[PDB]
Amino acid sequence: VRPVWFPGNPPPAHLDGSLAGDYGFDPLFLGQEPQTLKWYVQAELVHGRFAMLGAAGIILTSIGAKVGLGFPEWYDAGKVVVEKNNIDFPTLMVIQFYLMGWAETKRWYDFKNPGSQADGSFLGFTEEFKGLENGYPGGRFFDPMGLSRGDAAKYQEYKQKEVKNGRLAMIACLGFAAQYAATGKGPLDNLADHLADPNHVNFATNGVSIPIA
Amino acid sequence: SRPLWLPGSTPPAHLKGDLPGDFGFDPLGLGANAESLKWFKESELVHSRWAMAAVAGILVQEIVRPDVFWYNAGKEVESPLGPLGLLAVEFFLMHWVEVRRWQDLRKPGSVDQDPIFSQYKLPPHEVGYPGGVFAPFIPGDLAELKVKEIKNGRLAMLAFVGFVMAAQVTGKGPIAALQEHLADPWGTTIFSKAAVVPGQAVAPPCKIPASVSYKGIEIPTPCFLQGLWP
Amino acid sequence: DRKLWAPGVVAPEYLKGDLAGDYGWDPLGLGADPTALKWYRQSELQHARWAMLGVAGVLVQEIVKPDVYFYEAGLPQNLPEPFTNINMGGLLAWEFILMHWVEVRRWQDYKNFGSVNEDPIFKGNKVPNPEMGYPGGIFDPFGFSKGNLKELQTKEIKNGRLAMIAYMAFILQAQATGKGPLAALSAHLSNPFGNNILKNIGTCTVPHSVDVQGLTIPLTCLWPGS
Ligand code: CLA
Ligand code: CLA
Ligand code: CLA
Ligand code: CLA
Ligand SMILES: CC(/C=C/C=C(C)/C=C/[C@@]12O[C@]1(C)C[C@@H](O)CC2(C)C)=C\C=C\C=C(C)\C=C\C=C(C)\C=C\[C@@]12O[C@]1(C)C[C@@H](O)CC2(C)C
Ligand SMILES: CC(=C/C=C/C(C)=C/C=C/C=C(C)/C=C/C=C(\C)C=C=C1C(C)(C)C[C@H](O)C[C@@]1(C)O)/C=C/[C@@]12O[C@]1(C)C[C@@H](O)CC2(C)C
Ligand SMILES: CC1=C[C@H](O)CC(C)(C)[C@H]1/C=C/C(C)=C/C=C/C(C)=C/C=C/C=C(C)/C=C/C=C(C)/C=C/C1=C(C)C[C@H](O)CC1(C)C
Repeated sequence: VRPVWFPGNPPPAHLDGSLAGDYGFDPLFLGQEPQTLKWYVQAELVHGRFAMLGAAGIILTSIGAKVGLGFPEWYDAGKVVVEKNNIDFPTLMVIQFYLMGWAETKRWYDFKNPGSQADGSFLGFTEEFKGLENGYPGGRFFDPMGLSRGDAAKYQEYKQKEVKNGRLAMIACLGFAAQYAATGKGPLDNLADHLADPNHVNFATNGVSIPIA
Repeated sequence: SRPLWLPGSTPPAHLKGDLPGDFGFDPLGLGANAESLKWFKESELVHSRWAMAAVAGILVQEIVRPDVFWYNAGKEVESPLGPLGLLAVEFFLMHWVEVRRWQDLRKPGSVDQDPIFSQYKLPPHEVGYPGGVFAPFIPGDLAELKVKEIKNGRLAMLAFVGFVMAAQVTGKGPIAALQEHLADPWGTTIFSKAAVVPGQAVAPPCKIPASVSYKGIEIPTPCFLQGLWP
Repeated sequence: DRKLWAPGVVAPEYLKGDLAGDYGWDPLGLGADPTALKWYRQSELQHARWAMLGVAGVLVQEIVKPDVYFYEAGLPQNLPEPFTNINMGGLLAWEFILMHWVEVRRWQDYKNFGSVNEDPIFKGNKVPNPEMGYPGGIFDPFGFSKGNLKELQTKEIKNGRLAMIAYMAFILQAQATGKGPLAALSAHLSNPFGNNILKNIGTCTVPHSVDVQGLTIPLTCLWPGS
C-alpha cells in the first residue's frame, strides 16, 4: 500500500514503513539485522549530508565559473587554494582529521550507547549532545532553528525530504566524478553543452560511455 | 478571522493571531517551537528597528548630501577621531547594550534597574518592548502602534535589501535609481537589465569595485552574490 | 452523458455526466482521482479559453493586416507603432506581475473554493461564484449566464476543444510551410495536391535561433527534420 522502488514486488520483512525515505530497496538483504540496519541508516544519512554539502559546493563554485568570476572548477580548487594561499597541505589534512575525528568519535560512541555523550564530560554541555534518534541528533546546536520540535508531522516530512535530497545529491556527486572522468571539464559547462545542442552532446557521443561508437 | 498573507489560506497552528503582525505567514514551520519563537520575535523586532533607522538614514543622507554615496559613506567620512577609535567606542558601547537586551531576553524579570542611579527602575514591561524611559509621550493605542511598528519595519527590512541590490547593480543611491525608473520605466527594471534563457545568461555588470584602498590596508567589497545574479 | 466518444464503449464510473462535455472518455485513466479530476477540469478550461483567444487572435491579426506574420509577431521589430522596438524586459515585467496576481487569485479559488470572492482593496461587492472555473459577476458584464448554464457550458467546452486542436493546428501548419492559417488555406485552395500535408511534413521553416535584443531563443519544431 506504500510506494516501492520496484512496483509489484512486496517490500522485505525487515523494512516496514517507519524510516524516512523508505521504498523497500534492499535486494541484497544487507540491513536484514536490526542493528546493522541501525548502522546503515546512520551511514546513508551522513553520506547524504556530505553529498548535499558537496553538491551545493560544486554547483555554487561552477556558477562562479563560466559567468566571469575568478573561481576555479571543483577539480582545480584543491591546488589553487593551497598555492594562492600559502597553506602547507599535510597540516591542513591533519587539522581536518583532528577536528573531524573528534566530531566523528562523538557520533561513534553515540551509536554504541545512545544515552551517552551527554553527561557533561565535554565542556559543560548536557542536553545539547543528547541525540534525539539515529542520525537525527538535534538539541540546541544541531537544530538551532528548532524544527525537530513543534509539529511532528512536518518534522517527518522534513525527514523524508532530507533523505530524498540526500539520495539525489549522492547520485549527483557520483555523477560529477563521471562527468569529469569522461569529458574533462566543468559540470555546468557540461550542462550548457547539453543545452546548446540537446542531441549529439550527450553521454552516448562522448566516446567513453559506450565503446561501440 | 484575521487578515492573512494569503487570504484563502489557513494559518499554522502555532500562529494564532496572538502576536502583533501575526498574519499566518510561516510556511517553513520556523515558529513551531515556543521557545524559539521568542528569539525570532526579538530578532524580527531588532532587524526591523535597525532597518527602519538605516532606511531613514540612507534617504535623509541622500536628500541632504547628494554628493556622497551611502555605500561609499564609510570610506570618505574622514573623521578626526581615527578609524579604530570609532570601532572601539562602538564595540564597548554596543557590547554593553546588546548584553543588556540579551539578558532581558534570557531572564525577563532580572534586568530593569539603572545600576548607577538605583532610584530609577524600568517598569515591568514585555520582552522586546522596554518602554518607560525609551518611550515617552506614546500616542494612542499601544497595540496599534505595536502593529504599525512591525509593518513599517518589515517594509524597511525589504527596503534595505532593495537599497543594497540597487546600489550593487546601478551603483547609485535610492533616489537616483528611482530617477532611473522614472526617467525610463520600461528599460530600467531588473528584467530589462538581466535575463537567463536556457543557453546563455545575461547578468548585470557590477558597479562596485572589488576593493577600496582606505588608508593602507584594503577592504574587499564582495558584490554580494555576483554570478548567482540573473 | 450519452452519445459517447465511440459507439461501442462503456463509460467510466467517474464520468456520469455531471460535468459538461462528458463523453465517457479518458482512455488513459487520468481523471480517476476526484481531486485530480477537478484540477484537470480547471486546466482544460484554461487551455480552452486561452486557445479560443489564440485562434481569434491568429485569424484576426491577418484579417486586419496580412503582412505581419503571427509566428514572428512576438519579435520587437514586428510590434505596432507605439510599441516598436520596446524593451521586452519591461513588457515581460508588466505581464509577469499582472499575471502572477490573477493566476494566484484563481489558484486560491481552486485550493479553497469560496474564500476568494471579495475585492480586497474595496471591501464591498463580491463575485457570485456558482461552480469552480466559472466566477461570473463581473466576468458576466452582459449576463448571458443565469439561464441554462449547462447549455452554454457545453458550448464553451466544445468550441474550446475545437480551438485547442485549431491552435495546435495553426502552429503546425506554420512550422512546416511558414505560412498563416488563412494563407495556408488559400495555398491549399490554389493547388490541392502539392500544397497538402504531403511534401510539407519533413521540413521545418523555423530558424534555430532569433536574437531578440541580445537573447537567443531555442525555437524548436514539434517534429524533427528541417
Ligand atoms: C535540503 C536538505 C535538508 C533537509 C530537508 C533537512 C532536514 C532536516 N535536518 Mg538536516 N542536514 C542537511 C540537509 C537537510 N536537512 C545537510 C546538508 C546537513 C549537513 C550540514 C544536515 C545536518 C543535519 C543535522 C546535524 C541535523 C539535521 C536535522 C534536520 C531536521 C530538522 C531541521 C530542519 O527541518 O531542516 C530544514 C531544512 C531546510 C528548510 C532546508 C535548508 C535551507 C537552505 C535552503 C539550505 C541552503 C544550503 C546553503 C546553500 C549552504 C549552507 C551550508 C551550511 C553548512 C551553512 C530535518 C529532518 C536535525 C534533526 O534531525 O534534529 C533531530 C539535526 O540534528 N540535519
Ligand atoms: C530576519 C528577519 C525576520 C525574522 C527573524 C522574522 C521572524 C518572524 N516573522 Mg517575519 N518578516 C520579515 C523578517 C523577519 N521575520 C520580513 C522582512 C517580512 C516582510 C516580507 C516579514 C513578514 C512576516 C509576516 C507577514 C509574518 C511574519 C511572522 C514572523 C514570525 C513567525 C515566522 C517565523 O518563524 O519566522 C522565523 C524566521 C526566521 C528565523 C528568518 C530566517 C531567515 C532565513 C534563514 C533566510 C531567509 C532568506 C530570505 C528568503 C531572503 C529574502 C531576500 C529578499 C527578498 C529580501 C517570526 C517572529 C508571522 C508573525 O508575525 O507571526 C507572529 C507573520 O504572519 N513575518
Ligand atoms: C514608524 C515606526 C515605528 C513605530 C510605529 C514605533 C512604535 C512603537 N515603538 Mg518603536 N522604534 C522604531 C520605530 C517605530 N516604533 C525604531 C526605528 C526604533 C529604533 C530607534 C525603535 C525603538 C523602540 C524602542 C527601544 C522602544 C520602542 C517602543 C515603541 C512603542 C511605544 C513608543 C511610541 O509611541 O512610538 C510611536 C512612534 C511613532 C509615532 C513614530 C514617529 C516617527 C517620527 C515621525 C520620526 C521618524 C523619522 C525620524 C527623523 C527618524 C530618526 C530618529 C532616530 C532614528 C534618530 C510603539 C509600539 C517602546 C516600547 O515598546 O514600549 C513598550 C520602546 O521601549 N521602539
Ligand atoms: C491539455 C488539455 C486538456 C485537458 C487538461 C483535458 C482534461 C479533461 N478532458 Mg479533455 N479534451 C482536450 C484537451 C484537454 N482535456 C481536447 C483537445 C479534446 C478534443 C480531442 C478533448 C476532448 C475531451 C472529451 C471528448 C472528453 C474530455 C474529458 C476530459 C476530462 C477527463 C479526462 C482526463 O482526466 O484527462 C486529463 C488530461 C490530462 C492530465 C492532460 C494529459 C495530456 C497528455 C499528457 C498529452 C496529450 C498527448 C498529445 C500531445 C495530444 C495531441 C494533441 C494535438 C494533436 C492537437 C478532463 C477534465 C472528458 C470529460 O469532459 O469528462 C468530464 C470527455 O468526455 N476531453
Ligand atoms: C492553450 C493553447 C493556446 C493558447 C494560445 C495563445 C494564447 C496564443 C497567443 C498568440 O497566438 C496569438 C493570439 C497571436 C500571436 O502573434 C502571439 C501568440 C502569443 C503566439 C493551446 C492548447 C492546446 C491544447 C491541446 C491541443 C491539448 C490537447 C490534448 C489532448 C488532445 C489530450 C487528450 C488526452 O489527455 C486527455 C485529455 C485524456 C486522456 O485520457 C486521453 C488523451 C488523448 C491522452
Ligand atoms: C508557450 C510558449 C511560450 C513562448 C514564450 C517565448 C518564446 C517567450 C520569449 C520571450 C522573450 C523575451 C522575454 C525577451 C526578452 C529580451 C530582453 C529582455 C532583451 C534584452 C536585453 C538583455 C537581456 C540582453 C540584457 C541587456 O543588458 C539589455 C537588453 C535590452 O539588451 C511557446 C511554446 C512553443 O515554443 C514551444 C515550447 C515549442 C514550439 O515548437 C511550439 C510552441 C507552442 C510555439
Ligand atoms: C522610540 C520612540 C519612543 C517615544 O515614545 C517617541 C518617539 C521618540 C517618537 C519614538 C521614536 C520613534 C522612531 C525613531 C521612529 C522611526 C521610525 C522610522 C525610521 C521608520 C521608517 C520606516 C521606513 C520605511 C517603511 C521605508 C520604506 C522604504 C521604501 C519602501 C523604499 C523603497 C525604495 C527602494 C527599495 C529603493 C528604490 O531605489 C527607491 C525607493 C522607492 C526609495
